[PDB]
Order: sequence, then C-alpha cells, then structure tokens
Amino acid sequence: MIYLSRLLIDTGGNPDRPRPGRKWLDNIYNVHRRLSMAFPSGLRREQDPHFLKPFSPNDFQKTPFLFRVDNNIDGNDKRAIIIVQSVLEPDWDYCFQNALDFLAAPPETKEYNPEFKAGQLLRFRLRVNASVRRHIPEMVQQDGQTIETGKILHKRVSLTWDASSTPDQALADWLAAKSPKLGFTLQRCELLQLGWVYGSKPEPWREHKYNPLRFRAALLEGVLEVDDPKLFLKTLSSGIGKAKSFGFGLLSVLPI
Amino acid sequence: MLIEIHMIQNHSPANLNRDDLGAPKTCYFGGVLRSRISSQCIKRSIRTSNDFKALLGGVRTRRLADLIQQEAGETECWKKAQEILNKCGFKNKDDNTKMLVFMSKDKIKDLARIVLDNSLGLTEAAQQVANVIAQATLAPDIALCGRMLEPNDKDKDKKVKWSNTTVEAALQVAHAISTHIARPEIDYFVSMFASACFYKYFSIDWEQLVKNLKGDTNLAAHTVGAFLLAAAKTNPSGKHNYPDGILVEFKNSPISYANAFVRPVSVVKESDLVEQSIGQLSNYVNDIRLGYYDEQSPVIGFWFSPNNRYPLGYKHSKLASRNIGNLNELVGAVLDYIGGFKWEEVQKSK
Amino acid sequence: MLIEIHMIQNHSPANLNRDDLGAPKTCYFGGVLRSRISSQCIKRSIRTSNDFKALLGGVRTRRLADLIQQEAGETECWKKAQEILNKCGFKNKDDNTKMLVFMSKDKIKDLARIVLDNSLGLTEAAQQVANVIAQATLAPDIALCGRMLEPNDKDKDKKVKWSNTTVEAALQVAHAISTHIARPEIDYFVAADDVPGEDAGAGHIGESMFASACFYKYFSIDWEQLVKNLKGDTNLAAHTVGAFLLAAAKTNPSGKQNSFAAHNYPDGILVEFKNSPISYANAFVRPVSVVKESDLVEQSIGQLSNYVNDIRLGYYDEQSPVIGFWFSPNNRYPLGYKHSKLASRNIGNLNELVGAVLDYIGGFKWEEVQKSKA
Amino acid sequence: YDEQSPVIGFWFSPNNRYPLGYKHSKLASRNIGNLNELVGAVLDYIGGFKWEEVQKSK
Repeated sequence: MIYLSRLLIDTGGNPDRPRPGRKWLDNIYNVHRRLSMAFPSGLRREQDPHFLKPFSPNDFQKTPFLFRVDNNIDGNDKRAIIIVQSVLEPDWDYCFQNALDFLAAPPETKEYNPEFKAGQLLRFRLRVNASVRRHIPEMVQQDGQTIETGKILHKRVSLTWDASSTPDQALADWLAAKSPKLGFTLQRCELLQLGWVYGSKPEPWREHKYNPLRFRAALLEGVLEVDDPKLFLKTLSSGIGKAKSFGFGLLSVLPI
Repeated sequence: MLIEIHMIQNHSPANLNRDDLGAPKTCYFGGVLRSRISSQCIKRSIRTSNDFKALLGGVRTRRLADLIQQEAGETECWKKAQEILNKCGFKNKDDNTKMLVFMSKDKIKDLARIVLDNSLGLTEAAQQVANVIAQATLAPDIALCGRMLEPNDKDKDKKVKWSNTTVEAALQVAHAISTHIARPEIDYFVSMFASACFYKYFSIDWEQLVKNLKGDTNLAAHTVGAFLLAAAKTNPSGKHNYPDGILVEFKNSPISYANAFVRPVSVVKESDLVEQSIGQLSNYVNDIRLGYYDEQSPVIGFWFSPNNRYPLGYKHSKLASRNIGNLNELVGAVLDYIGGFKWEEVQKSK
Repeated sequence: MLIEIHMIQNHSPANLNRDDLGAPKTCYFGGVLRSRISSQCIKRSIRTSNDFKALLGGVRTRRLADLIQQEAGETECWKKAQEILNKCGFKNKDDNTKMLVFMSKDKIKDLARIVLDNSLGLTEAAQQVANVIAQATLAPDIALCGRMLEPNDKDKDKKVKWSNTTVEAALQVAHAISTHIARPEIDYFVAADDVPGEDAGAGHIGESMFASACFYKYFSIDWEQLVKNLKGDTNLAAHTVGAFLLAAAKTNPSGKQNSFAAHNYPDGILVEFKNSPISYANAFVRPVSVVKESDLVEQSIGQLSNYVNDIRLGYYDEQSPVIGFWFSPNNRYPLGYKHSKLASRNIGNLNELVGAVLDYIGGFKWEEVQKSKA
Repeated sequence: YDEQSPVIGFWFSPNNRYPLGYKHSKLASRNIGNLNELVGAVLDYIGGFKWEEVQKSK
C-alpha cells in the first residue's frame, strides 16, 4: 500500500515571466527541503493548521523519503514530472497552499500496490550516482605548478573507464555487477542520461556559504528480470545506490 | 557559391541533446511539438569527431595562462602571463580568465615567447599580446564557427589598443527538427526506443570560408569534405547509424526545406516513418524547384542514400542530377564541382 | 493606384528580431500574443539584399567627412569639412556628428568640390553644401523612405539659409505578425572550455530565446507618390517596384541566422492594386488553431481567403474595380479552396508574377526595366 | 423607447461576416452587406436622395 503520486511542473511558457519553479528544480536542496516539509509533524497541524509560521526541522519528523525528477509527457506540451514515495501519509493541499505558481496543474494521487513474483519480467528506471571510493593524491593551489604531499585523500571519485571502452557497456557492466548483490539479474540495459548534477547547501551571528554539490548521475531504463520476489520489497522506498535522500532510489514498478 | 546539405537521419533518444532539466530539447514547429537538436550541439559534435580531428585548429579557452605554461618549462611564467592578460583586458577572477578567448594552435607558442621575454615592459607586452590574439585566425574551425572576441575596458590600460577581433561565421546550421511529433515517453503514473527522424540543414559559404582562411583553398576544400564526412558520421554525446538521405546542392541564395514538415508525418507504422518523410521532402523540393527556381542560375544537386535505398526523384522528376550510394563518393562528387579538389590529395593540409 | 503585397510565410524556429534583453519581438494583437518582425528590419533586409543592390543609392551616415576624404583623393579635407558641417547645422561632440544625414545619393563629389574649394570662405561654402544636401531627391530608397533632418539652431550662424528636406515617402510597411499564439522557447547553451580543467568545465552558462511562427507581411507602395518622389523616370519606378517585390519575396532578417538558419520562403503572395489601402490583419484576429487533418499554413491561407472574400463583397464599389494575383509555390495551397475564385489569376512562379505586376503598372517588362540602375 | 418614434437602424458587416448578435433578431431594420447600399439606404431614409444627383451638388 505504497504512496505514489505526481507533482507537475511547467518548465515552459513565456520566458519573460519569472518562473519560481524553474529555479526550484535547478538545485537539489530546494526540492529536497520542499518535499521533506511535505510530511509535517502532527502537532504542528494542531498548533498552526494554516502553514503560517517560521518552520524548524527539529519540530519536523524524519523519514527516509525519496523522489524522482523526470519530464516530457508529450502531446504538444513540454512538462516536468516529480514522482515521490515514502512511508507515511503525505499532504499536498498543506504543502503547496501558497505555491500555486510552482505547479502547472493540480497534483493528483491514487492508491497503488506493488506485487512481485519469482522469475518474472519487469520494466524499470533507476538513477544512481556514479560513485567509486578511492584514495587520491591531493592536488591543491595549482599556482603555475603542481604541489602534492604524501597524504592520500579519501573521497568518492566519479566512475571512469578505459580508453578502449565506451560508456554504454561500462555502465551495463556496473549494473550487471551490482545486480546479484541486490537481488536481481538483467540481460541488457540502456544508458540515456550520463551527466553532471549541481547543487548547493546552506548550513548554520553566522553567515551563509555556497559550495558546489557534485553528483555523477546515471539514469537508465528498460526491461528488468528478477531472481526472487523477496529481495525487492526491502528495496522500494529505501534506495539502491548513493544520494538516497536526494532522490536516487525509486524502483519503477511497471511489470510489462 | 553556397553549399547546402539537407540530410534525413535516424537518431535514438539515448544519444541526443538535453536542457538544464534533463529534458530532450523540443521546439514548437508548425503548431506541433518536435524533438530538437541544437545547432551548437551539432557544431561541437562535428568539431570533436574523429573525421574533423585533423582540422581542429582552434581552441576556446578561459584559462590561457595554463596554455602559456605548457611549453616553456620554466616555472616562473604563469603570474607574469596573468598580469599581461589582466592588462590586456581579461579579468583575473580565478586561474582562468573571465572572458572566453578563441585562439589557434600556432600563436600559443608566440604568446609564450612574448611572456617569457623580459626585455620589455608590461604595456608593450600587452600590445604585442593583443597583436597576437587579434590575428589568430588561420584555423578552419575559426573559419567555420566564427569568432567574437572582445575585451573589458574598465580594467584595461589606456595605451594598449585592439584590432578587429571579429571573424564572421561561414557555417549556418539550422536546429534539427523531428519531422513527426515527438514520441511521448511511457508515462509511469499508471533496441529499446525507436529512433526519431531528424532533418538537418547545413549551409556553408565558400567565399566566407576562403576570406576567413586568408585565401587558402585546398585547406578549405579539406574542411568542407571533412565537415560532410563528420556530419554523416557522428552522434552527439555518448556512443554506425548512417543518415537515411543526403541532398547536396549549390546555389547563391539560402533555402530551407523545413516547411516540408509543417504537416507532421503522423505514421502509426514505425517502419514507414522514414521513406514517407523522404517523399514529403521531394514534394516540397519540387514546389521550391518550380515556384522559385526558374531562370537566372539553375541549381544542380546530388542525392545520396545507403546503397541508393531511398530515392528522391519520384521516379520521373530529375530534380537531383545523380543519385549515388557511397558517402566518400558523395564527398568526391561535391568536391570536384567547386573545381579540381581531389579528396585523396586534400588531406595533406593541416 | 496603390500596389499592395500580402504575404504568408512560415519560418523555422529562429530569433529574427530581438530586443535589448534578447527576447524576440512580441505584440499583443486580438487580445493574444503574436510574434512580431519589425518593419524597419524588413526594410533593411530589402535594402541590403542581392536583388535590391542596384538601387541602393541611399546612405545613412554620421561619418560624412570620412566619405568626403575617401573620394576627395590624397588631399586632407577632414578639418575644413568638419568646420563647414559644424556651421551648416550638424554639431560635432566627438569624431561623429550627432545628426544622421540622409543626403544619401552619390553626389558626394559635389560636396567634395565645395569642401576643397580654396576660393570661398566657410559661410558661403556651408550654404553651397546645404543647398546640395537639400536636393538629394533621388535614388529609389529615398523615394521609398524619405528624409527628416532639420539642421541645428543652437549652432549654424544665421548668414546661411536652408531649403526643404522632407521627401514624403511612398512606402508603408506594417509590422509582420504571426497568425497564431506566440510560442517562445528557452535554449540552453554552454561554451565547453576545450582544455582540461579541475571542474567539469563550461566557460559560459546562459539562456537564449527563440520562436517559430507563420507571419503575415503587408507592404503598400503608393505608385503616384513614388513616381513624384523620383521626379519622373517611370522606368526607375517600375524597377523599384519589381526589385521590392522580388527582394521581399526572397530575403529574411539576418538576426541570429548563423545559429538559427531559417531561410524559409513564403507560401502565399496576394498582390492587389486599388486606390485605397486595405490591411487584412483582421483576418487573423482569432488565432489559427491546428486541426488534425491539416497544417497551420493551409489554415492561415483559408482564413485569409474568407476575410478577403468578405472584404471584397462588403466594400464593393462599381467605379473602383479590385483585382488580385495569387501566387503559391507550384500552386501548393490554393486560396479559394472552399467555393470562390478570389484572385483574377493564380500564378505558379515569381517571375511571371512580377511580369504581370509590371504589365498592370504600365505594361512594362522585366527586361528593359533593368537599364535604369541610377 | 418602443413607441412613437421607432428609431430606424441599419447594420452593415462586410458580406455579413459578423451578425449583430446571435440572439433574437430584428434589432436592425436591415442587415446590409455592402457599404454603398448602406449609403443608399441612409440617403433614402433622409428623404429619397439617390446617390447620383447629390454628387452634382458640389
């Protein structure tokens, strides 16, 4: 009995009109915060039922929520799509009661229920950031000449491939390697979005700071096969990759 | 004269352009929505392809001081070059400048030579550097894509002057438009994807290419042949997927056959999308042949298909002079109409 | 008798005319937003065209003294010409006079003779320059687009008089408008720094604006005023009319056309001759909506046919006959698709359309009209 | 006013492109589809002046 709905964003029309939704999607933390507030704590509704106070996340409750940023249902209208799921009841009249300019159509929600079998075909779209934890030589200053010390910095490098390998079967081999651990097996998958995803974060007289959030996103699509139905119920609403809370874990439950 | 190439190609949506939101680019043409490939996407995809890699004589750099520190070897010519570039006009926000410099791969050595020389002051160094990066034009990529380089004046010395830092383009590439209405993705609110039929229109001015290349002729012929080969043998980002049909004509005025697809080619059968589009093109071409092209200078054209699979003459109209089936033969057939221009002897020029 | 050109032309996605902020020119017509192409841009594209290059005897200059130096020879005449133009009524605050002089015609040699004449002082030389600027009076683009200049009276010492300058142009161009809702789109462009860097690398991030539209263009040439402005020379008048028709039929504004190459040609040309000017933009008060089994161009031509038939039937005077020539590319879209033969003739090619226009004008042909280059 | 003076009106549209209201008719005594006929009807109601011999007045 999972909670699947649709938020609908314009991303089009007259360029002269300032569209706050367009800058709302052009950052991770904005959509993250707005969908995180979309499950408010119950005592706030009893206290302020009108969404008319300076909020605080300590008053809010915390759940491993997750979304999906897509676009382009055609038919002579370019439009952008937000697909959200989590485990608690969301509210959309509470969330966007002052943000009617954010959307291009009123949101809609129905009841959806997923079922899985053994050795059954599926169709899926996932998004996982290309993340490989590596020891790197540090490279700072860069004032005319390179300067390094013996310290090896620890971070997650974006995925790279050898010069005799195209990106396509490299990410196919990544998905093939990650399949038997998570609980499925595929025969082929198609790469259709490899790119860079940028964002920024504020944090606590104090100031505010801007740092470029960095994620090597990978959105794929097409034809899934399963090995056991019991290895998929714990995958939905939790995520399979990294940047889990940032909207990188929705299992597209479309059996066809 | 003006060379115009109209090609019909099949492009899968996994190998296309995107906007800031990850959406494939779309445009409203004829009142209906079409999939769009931007002109700059095709321009850079042709630029960075394997076929055009021998003529990639241009660079577009915000970090020119790094290119200064690539051949001298001595460590202490990076700050001097930075102050020289600041005195020329390009701001120093980071290690890169604030403006984009369109340069060629033979004056970088001269720039390093001027920077490492210590017999002159900063102002004369800036003047010599401006004389260097205002005539850095002898590059086929510079000739095709054009150039508009321009400095900042509030943070520039009053004595250093700038020459004509503007090279007008010779390549007019239209935005590629899907003939059909763009196929909607499977709405998930309930080998893999069919490739879209794209119409591409490239216009090259021979005269503008030869004054942009300072009168050098065989380099321009090699540029045109390599551009045609790269246009028919590329896929923007990622990745044979040959084009379905190429019409090359040579006239003195530009003409766009995009209005062939004002009416969408709405075909339910997926295999009939391509040849019907070719038929539609022929219809419009015939109209443009008759309603606009009479007397003065008749236009000749060459048609190409993969082993002559899809003809465009409607089996009786001779609107294309010859239908050939080899892409290299098409390059040879469009090279020798401009005069001589053997393709086998043109590759020995940069 | 008034010559009227109406054109329906569908353009590919482009940005032909832009504002200071890069937005394409819009207009609010019929209560809805339409794509607008300015009449000045069409007039320049006609004037700076291949066919209308033999009649470009009109220059608009602030750098007049440098043309005087250019055709004056090796003699230095910039200072004396600058002083003469200063006391003539053209102030100079920099190396450019703040007065756009449409003296236009190629009798710069006469101004050269007055400037280098070392026999008369500055005052009567200024008078002899002033009476030769006022008698421009010629070249087809001044007959099409007149003059306005009125010297300067905070300067120009009162020993020098001035004559008439206004030419009272005979060409009226409406701003080209789209027949449907304007659909403006955002395009994303990056610079893509070539050399490797520490970051992902893009030298420039920004937005561009474009649109695609089906434009209706309206041109009106007052034949009698255009003959009077040329001071006779009816052959030059016919060459002007034919060159205008051909150039407007095949030319487009050059704005952003290197990356948005949309050199599309018109699909409908209605040429009508009558004593009173009529604009059919009221045909497209309601926007053209796409129907599944037809195209936008055919619908626009149908709406034009309906409104033109209604206008001719509702404003019919027996003493003023109204005719029409309808041209489509190889008769692609007939005008009277429903019931009527609105035009006197449907014509498949541009050349005999021009020939028939000249046949109505005076019976002249396109061949012998070429001689009056001027 | 609905009696005494009845207010005679004429409605002209180009080839009757726009009817004067799609509701109940007889708002205008004559829906004329031509301008010269409207001039003739106006001059006829003014007292029977044909358009031809009023032109000879000046």
